[PDB]
Formats: sequence, structure tokens, C-alpha cells
Amino acid sequence: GAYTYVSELWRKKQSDVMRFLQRVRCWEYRQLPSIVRVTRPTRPDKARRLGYKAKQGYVVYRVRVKRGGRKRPVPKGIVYGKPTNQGVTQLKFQRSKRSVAEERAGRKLGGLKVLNSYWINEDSTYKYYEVILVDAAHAAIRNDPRINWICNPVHKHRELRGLTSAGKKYRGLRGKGHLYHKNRPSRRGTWKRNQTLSLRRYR
Amino acid sequence: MKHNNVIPNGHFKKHWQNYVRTWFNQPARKTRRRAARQQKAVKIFPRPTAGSLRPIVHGQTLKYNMKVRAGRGFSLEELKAAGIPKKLAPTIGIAVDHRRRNRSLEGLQTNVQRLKTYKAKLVIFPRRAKKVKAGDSSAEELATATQVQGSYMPITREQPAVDLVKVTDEMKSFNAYGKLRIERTNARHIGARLKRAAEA
Amino acid sequence: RMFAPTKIWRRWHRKIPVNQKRYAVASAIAASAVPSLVLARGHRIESVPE
Amino acid sequence: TTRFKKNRKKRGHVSAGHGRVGKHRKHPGGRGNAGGMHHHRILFDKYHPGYFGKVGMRYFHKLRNKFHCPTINIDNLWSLVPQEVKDKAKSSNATAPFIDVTQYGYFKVLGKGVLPQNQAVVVKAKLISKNAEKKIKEAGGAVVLTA
Amino acid sequence: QPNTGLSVGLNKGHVVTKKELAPRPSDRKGKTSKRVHFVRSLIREVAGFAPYEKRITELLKVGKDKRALKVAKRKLGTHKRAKKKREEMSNALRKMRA
RNA sequence: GCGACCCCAGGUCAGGCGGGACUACCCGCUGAGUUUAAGCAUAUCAAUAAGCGGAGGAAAAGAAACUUACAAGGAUUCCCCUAGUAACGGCGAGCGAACCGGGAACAGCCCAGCCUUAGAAUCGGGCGGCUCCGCCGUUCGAAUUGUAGUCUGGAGAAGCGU
RNA sequence: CACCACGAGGCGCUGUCUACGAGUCGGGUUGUUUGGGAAUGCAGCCCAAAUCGGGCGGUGAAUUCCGUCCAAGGCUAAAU
Ligand SMILES: [K+]
Ligand SMILES: [K+]
Ligand SMILES: [K+]
Ligand SMILES: [K+]
Ligand SMILES: [K+]
Ligand SMILES: [K+]
Ligand SMILES: [K+]
Ligand SMILES: [K+]
Ligand SMILES: [K+]
Ligand SMILES: [K+]
Ligand SMILES: [K+]
Ligand SMILES: [Mg+2]
Ligand SMILES: [Mg+2]
Ligand SMILES: [Mg+2]
Ligand SMILES: [Mg+2]
Ligand SMILES: [Mg+2]
Ligand SMILES: [Mg+2]
Repeated sequence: GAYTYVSELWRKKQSDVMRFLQRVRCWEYRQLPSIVRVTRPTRPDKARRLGYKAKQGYVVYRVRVKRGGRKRPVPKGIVYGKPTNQGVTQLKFQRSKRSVAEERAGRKLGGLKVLNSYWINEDSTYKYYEVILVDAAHAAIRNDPRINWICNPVHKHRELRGLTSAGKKYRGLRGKGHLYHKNRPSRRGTWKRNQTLSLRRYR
Repeated sequence: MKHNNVIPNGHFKKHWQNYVRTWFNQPARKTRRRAARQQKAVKIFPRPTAGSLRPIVHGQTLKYNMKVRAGRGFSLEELKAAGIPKKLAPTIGIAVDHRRRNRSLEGLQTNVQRLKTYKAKLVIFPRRAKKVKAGDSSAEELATATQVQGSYMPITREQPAVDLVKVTDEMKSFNAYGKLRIERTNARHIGARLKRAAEA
Repeated sequence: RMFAPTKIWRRWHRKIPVNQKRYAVASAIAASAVPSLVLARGHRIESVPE
Repeated sequence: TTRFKKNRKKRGHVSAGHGRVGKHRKHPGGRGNAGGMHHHRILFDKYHPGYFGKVGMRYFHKLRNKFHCPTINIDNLWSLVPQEVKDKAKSSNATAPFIDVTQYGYFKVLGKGVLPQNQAVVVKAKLISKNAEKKIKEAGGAVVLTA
Repeated sequence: QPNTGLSVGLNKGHVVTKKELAPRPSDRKGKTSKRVHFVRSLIREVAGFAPYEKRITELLKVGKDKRALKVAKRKLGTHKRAKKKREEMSNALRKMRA
């Protein structure tokens, strides 16, 4: 009966209490490495609603990522091509920052499975997320019908294939209908289907 | 380009030769699908090969609203009216669609009658051979049970018929074109008329 | 490499109207009843009763 | 059929029918519809008037189903009546055949041609032209509106 | 209103006996329990108001309703949400005055 | 000085997990120019080639914050049609979907949150047994900053009847 | 061969309740992409919600209605 209070308070991010707490937390996070384990989530309710459980085999990692766009990584900012492609700055990565955080956690922790993640803090230079990971080899995980699906081989490195919630968001899959149809089953799959020249036997 | 020809617009400027799909496997696909159907029929014996019963629904848009076809599944309202619990319908060969709304009495009544006909035509084996429950059938009915191959309840249109009727004076004095024109005018000017009425 | 290499998407098959197919079948059936035509096609029918 | 191709007849004639002087080069006038306004202007103007420019309003996300409206002329109405119904109508002058053109897939009835002489016809349709209604009324029939 | 049976004009279309839609749980999507309202009120008391809410309240106290609506529209993005926020600020001000 | 907790450190501590390989298909990122426009810069080539990663036997998608405006359809996927169409485009060169309709196949579900408080009813490890892919007993530990159970909007809780 | 309905579901009733995902949606702007055209999706930065409410209804905006669904958590065979 307490999680609703926490959620409502975390919806008030401009309140004095939240501003003070977030300022202290952001300072503390700035002093620590980019990827570090946290003993327990600092947002219990959000973790629950994203699938976390307080049982063995569940872990949470805080991930720090840099803010801003993606400068084209060409030497001296020189592009050999037509003017349309000569832009260097003001270019944007097609993936979101939380997706980058999940990828960094997954690559660093190759023996675990990324389940979900959530925003926690941010400053002008850094954005912070906590990633929920699952030790698929633990007996507690393997004996829990609600989560042991992650143990199957088809879910290997979900974060690196865009299969997480952030992955579905940046792949254009969070909507349906006339505004999103080109994204299913995938944008490239749709392109291949549309470009195919069908030559039947009896033409 | 030369002569008087239609302006060409062939879309062949990409690497289209790498995206050509041929149909040399068409007979193989037909054979594979037939084999799958036969295996499924053997598996689900003696359940009908046509699958679960489907509702009767109207075609969408003005082009097909006169047409009747098969829908995904029976609505919750139709199942309630027919007395079939929604959790039981799927297990006895009745498709269920919790999304479809019922806006008119005609469609709901048609689907309720369809469900009643299916119930009258349905034979249910007991879960255990020696135990007979409320919904189970009698031994005589069970003995003469066979698998139906084709569609057991075709969804068919009532074929048109031209009848001879008396032309009364009321019909002979009806101006269809005038009625259509005046209705169009009213639809066009309803907004202006309402604005004027509100002003005055 | 050969000139104009052969490709699988050559138009191998033909779509003849069903009515023409039935016309051809009927013509062949009618011709099968003419002893002169059957002989002309190379069949030894000198001993068939009719 | 390769053996019927005219290039076979041109084997041993050097130019393959494309001329010694002009020759057969790759794209002497550009690709596709190039030069529609500059060096192919005469062809476009004389054979494709109206090709360049734009007219009319746009219609984003236009669906053709809401514009569906098949039409049938009164000269084709009688063909919809089955033979036995036609015989019954001919025999009895006290009743008229009742043709629902919508059941045959027609929305509007137009007024081209004529009806069978001295035959009353009751026609039901979504729409009808003024001339078609006038002809039906003159024949002694009536019009019914439906949807 | 029933369809007229005509293909043109008002209330056009095939004539059928229209049926009121059966009630379903989705009719309450915009509503929440009394406990949620109580929790939200308590958390509002604990956490206070955001700076732009305070600015809107000051503008309403002065009497610049149009300026308050403009500020709300700039902050929130849409006229509808701005109107809702201004109305909520006005209700809070009325409660404070009483 | 002792003790409790918190955060962290060292362990060849007891027991587990991960890296890499293959390319026809599959998922994510990054990303040209040749070329066409009879020149060329937007456009086109192409949301392609090259480059960097991640799976399976298929992958991906999937149970409407949908399609429509109808007398209404009803997860996803694919085929035919829609259609070289609506639209986009130095409105030039060119480019170009979706809905309805007909078919193949069909299948639905699980959670978070208020609701044990007459006691965490949950789970992991060690040890000992058993008809040993698991079950039972005992002992340590995890967990109240919440494991089980109920509930998921199509509902549902509670109460009363069958 | 034993087949136990405590309990849990099915159906009917109710002047009682009925909890549903936030730096998320949405908006401004920039870049890219799309047939998506006063801006189709995605992404960076800025602002930043609501619960008789929220998204969509292919021309931007205000007013009054109407239609349709319920995002920001997750799994799932077959047709390919
Ligand atoms: K270019
Ligand atoms: K010609
Ligand atoms: K020649
Ligand atoms: K010559
Ligand atoms: K226009
Ligand atoms: K134990
Ligand atoms: K639970
Ligand atoms: K809920
Ligand atoms: K939800
Ligand atoms: K944006
Ligand atoms: K609405
Ligand atoms: Mg380059
Ligand atoms: Mg020449
Ligand atoms: Mg899969
Ligand atoms: Mg055509
Ligand atoms: Mg279809
Ligand atoms: Mg044990």
C-alpha cells in the first residue's frame, strides 16, 4: 500500500524534496564509475512495475551515459561526398540513451540477461539509468515460471537486437496503425517485401 | 524515346535482379499444405476439419456492407444471449471474440440463432468414458459420430428474386429524383439553417 | 562469362484458356474415331474389329 | 522464338540493320524520358499534351470504397429479369416486375436507351437520374429509393 | 436517431434497429479509486507545486487570466492542457481564499 | 571496547554463467559513390554496397491507446488484389504505400499497484532418504526497502442463491 | 483399481466498491527518414502533463459534439 505514494512523489520531480534528493544523488553518481552494481533499486516501485522481483538472481546496475547528439566520427570533420551528406554536427543517433545504457550493461555483463531499465537521474553532461539483469543460470530464476522464459536461447542479448522496451521504442514498435505500419515486422523486412518482384509461373 | 507510345515508367533502377521471387515451388507448397491439413485432421479426429464455428458479419465500408462473410469469433453479448459461457465456448469448437461490439439487433439475433443451431447439431463426448456430466451426449449419439470434412454451416447469401407487384397510385406519384435532390440540399445547408435559427 | 547468361526467371510456362484446351481435347477425341487418322499416326489397327 | 527473330536473317550483314553511319550506340538521346522539355519537346507536345504541370486539388488518404457507385442503364434493366419472370410479366398486365438492381451490384440507374414496349417496371435503387425516372414513369412503373 | 433508409441526406444508411452498446469495464478508464485521489492529495500536500504552477497562480492572483493561460500553454504545449492547468490553479486559489 | 546495520575491499573460498566459430535466410546499428537526371548542386543510385554487432531452426511481429465512418470489422504473419493508385518529386528525372475484398494459418495469455497479518503461507544452498528432468525430512540463508497467493479492464473484489 | 468437492471455477442477483505502468505521454526546436503533404516514424536538446481523463479520426487553429481504443511492463505455436 506504499508504492503508490512513492510513484506519486516521483511524479513530482520539480518539488523541493525531489530536487534536493536528486541533486545529492547526481553528485554522488558523478564520483563513481560509469557502470557499477547497486545493492538494491533506488526506485523499488518502478522496478516492480518493470518486472523486477526481490529474490535471488535479480540484480540492478547503474549505468552512466553521455548526453548530446552524435557527431559524425570522420577525421577533421571532412566528408567526401555530395553536399547533402556533408553535415557533421547536429546529427542524431537513431537509438536512445537508455538503449545505450542497456547495451553497455549487457556487453559488460555477458553472463547475465538484460530485462529492463529505467531513468533515475541526469545532469547537463550525463544521463543515468539502472538496468535490471537476470542470472538465468540461478535455480530460483529457472524454477520461476514467470521469468524462466529468459533462459531460452532465443532471448540471447535482447538489448543488442532491440528487443527490450527501449528497443521496441526506438524501432518504432510502440504504436500501431497508419502511423507505424512500416515498422512491422521490421522496417528492413517491410522494404524487402515491398521491393520484391514476384514472377509467377503463369504470367 | 521515339514515336507515339505511352510514356514508360518501369521501376527497374535498383538491384531488382537480387529481389526476384519465383514460384517454382508452388506445387510443392500445395502438397505440403495438403499434408499438413491431413495430419491435422488425423490429430483432431473426430472434430470437424473445417475448424471452429465462426460468426456471420457484414462487410466493411459502403462497397461491401451488403455482403455477409465470416468473422473472427462470437461476441460476448452473443454468447450470453445463447447461454454459452465464454470460457467454455472455445473448448467446444466455438470461436470467441471479446472485441466485437454489437450495434444492431439483427446481427446479434443472427449469431444467437447460429449458436443455437450449432448447439443443436453438436455432440460432446464425456471427459471420462464411465462418467456422464451435464453437457455430455448420450451413448446412442456418441456411437454414430463421424468427422465432417467440408464446411458444416456454409455462410451463404439469399439469392435475389424478381417478384410481380401492383403499382399503386402512391408509387406512381413519387418523385425519386426530387427527393434525392432535396435531401442533398438539406444535408448541405443544415449548418447554415442551424446558425440562422440560433441567431434568431 | 557468356553473353546474356541464362536466368531462372525465363517465362517457362504458358497459360492457355480453358476453353481452347477443351476444344483441343474434343478435337483429339473426335480424331481418335477416324480409322484413317489413327493409321496415319502410325498405329497398326488393321485387325481391330471397329 | 529465336528462329523467327530478324537478327537471324541479318547474320553476315555487318551492321545488324542499325546502319554504318548512325550505328547503334548506348544512349544517344539520354535515358528514359530525358529531355522532355529540351530535345524531346516536340514529341511530348505532339503526342502527350498536358503532360507537364499540375491541376486540381490534392486529396490525402483517398479511399475509393466510399466513392463506389456502379451504374446500370434502363436498356439493361430487362436483362436482369429471369426468363420465367419475363414471361409472367408479359402474360399479366396487372402487375409489374420488381427489380432490385442493388442485389445485382448496381447503386445508380441511368437513363440510356429504352425499355420494352408497353411494359411497366418497378425499380428500386439507391440513386436514379431524372431521365431514367421519367422513362420509368412513362412506361407506367414506379421508382423506390433504398440504401 | 434511426437511419432513414435513404443513401443521401441526414441520418442516411440502411435501416436497422439500433442497439445501445452493452456496458464494459473500459467505460471507467479515466476514473480511479478514492484511495488514489486521497494519496494524490496527500502527496500534493507533501511535495507542493512546481515553479511554473506558482507563476500561473501569481498571474491568476493579480488577475491576468489571459497571461496565465499563455504561460500554461507555453509550459505544457497544448491549449487544452493549458486550460485544464489554469482551471486547477483557479480551484486551488478558490480553496485557499475560502 | 563490544554489538547492530550500511557501503565497500581481498579470497586458486563452494557451486554456476559469459567470450569465440559459420553465412543462405533472420534482428540492431552505421553508411557512400559509381550511375540517372543527356550538364549539375536538391533528387536518384539507396533508407542499397562496404563497415560494426546479435539469434534460431526459422527469426522478427503479435493479442489494438487498431481499421474505419459501414447494415460496420476485430492479435500477428504471408499470398492475390488494391496499384504503378492516394501521395511525394529542380511536380523534372523519377518515386510510391495503406484500408476494404478473396485466400494460407489461426491461440491465446502473464504481470505492477488497495486487499495474509490469527505470525513469508514463498524461494536458494548443505546434509540424509525416495518410485530421482523431481518429491520428502532437517539445518543455514534470501526476503518485510516484500517472496507466495488473488486481480489485469474481456474484467474484478465483497455479499447472497443455484 | 480408488475415484475424497474443504476449496476453486460456471450461472443469476446488488441503491457497495472497482486502485490500470512519468522526465513517460504530449509540445517546441534541430537532424534524419517516410508516399505522409503547416511536418510519417526515430533520435538529441528545452519545456513537461492528466484521471467525469488520455491517444487517434492523413490541412494548421479556436468552439460544440460524435466515433473508436487504452500507451509509456512481459510471453506466445501455425501459415512465411
Ligand atoms: K544527392
Ligand atoms: K507506337
Ligand atoms: K533496323
Ligand atoms: K548507314
Ligand atoms: K492541392
Ligand atoms: K530448505
Ligand atoms: K503477485
Ligand atoms: K489494475
Ligand atoms: K497497460
Ligand atoms: K522531438
Ligand atoms: K476520446
Ligand atoms: Mg562519403
Ligand atoms: Mg537517330
Ligand atoms: Mg520469436
Ligand atoms: Mg488497374
Ligand atoms: Mg485481409
Ligand atoms: Mg532444500
